[PDB]
Amino acid sequence: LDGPYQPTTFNPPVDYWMLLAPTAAGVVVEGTNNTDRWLATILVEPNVTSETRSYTLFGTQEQITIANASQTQWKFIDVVKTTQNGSYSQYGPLQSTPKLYAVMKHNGKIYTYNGETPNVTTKYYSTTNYDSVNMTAFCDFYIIPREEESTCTEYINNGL
Repeated sequence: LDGPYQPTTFNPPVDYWMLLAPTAAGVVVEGTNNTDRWLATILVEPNVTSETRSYTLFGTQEQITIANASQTQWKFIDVVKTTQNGSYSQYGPLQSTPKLYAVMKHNGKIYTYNGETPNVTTKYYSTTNYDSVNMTAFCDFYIIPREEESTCTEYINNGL
């Protein structure tokens, strides 16, 4: 843990975990190149019978769909596009009980925690122009070295 860095747009380094500690549902962070690669990160509030609300994606107003089956568990949803206002696939299911998110990029593959909290699963996403992609935090986050990988995992499970 480095420090609760407020939301802002900048170039996210590598080999470092990005512990995002949001306060409520909604958008948490996003990142794209605005050329041929988009990757956003949003959170869904518990109890949701599949709804579709209108939100601003990278400045462009769009409609997103969310859902939830738990009562006190959040459901993180990661979206990705190929072109400007093109496709829109919402993947990357991650349930958090203690409320905590973390993301990282190494070896060109975005390492993010998946699955449920008590049983998270750090998967990876093959990339190419990752080094040429910017991110925009929508809340407070913390910086942590990849060396403490095991630390990040335990943090999401029942850290806070």
